[PDB]
This record gives sequence, C-alpha cells and structure tokens, in this order.
Amino acid sequence: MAKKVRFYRNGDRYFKGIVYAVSSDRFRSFDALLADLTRSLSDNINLPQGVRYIYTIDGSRKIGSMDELEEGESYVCSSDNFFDDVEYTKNVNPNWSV
Repeated sequence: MAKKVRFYRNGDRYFKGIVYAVSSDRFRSFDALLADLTRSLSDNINLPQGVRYIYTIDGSRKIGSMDELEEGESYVCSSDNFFDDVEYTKNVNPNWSV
C-alpha cells in the first residue's frame, strides 16, 4: 500500500507542498524517489543540486528509506545537509489529507 505524503522544498516559503503516493512497487529504490522529486521540485535557487536528502517537516529526522515515510506526514526535500528552518506549513490546510 502506498503512503500519501506531502513534500516541501528546503528554504521555499512560497511552495504549498506536492502530494506523493510512495511505495516500493512504483519507486524501485530510494534513489528513484529522489530522482522523481528532483523532477517535480525543480527550482535552481532552492534545489540547486536537485533533491538529495529528505527530512521530516521540522528537520529533526533524516529519512533514508521509503519505509520510514508515514501516511499523512509532511517532509522537506533538500540539495544538501543544511535544513532551512522556515515555516513550511504556514497557511497550508492542516487537513489537506482529509
């Protein structure tokens, strides 16, 4: 079963998040998910090196596998090891998944 999650772009206060359905049957590896997020989140300023790392919404945890993603949660995609502490979910409907 795919997990429905919401991805945001490191450092971008104006992006409202992209909803993904994530499972190993569609993404053959974690690298394939990273590649597809590089495609959809394409932004030369905030993602200069594409999507190389995924963090929880608050930056507390680095996600290393699709198994670590959880239904209904939000995550931040980054080109590097620096998580930019901005209010990603400001003014986004907390019930976007309802």
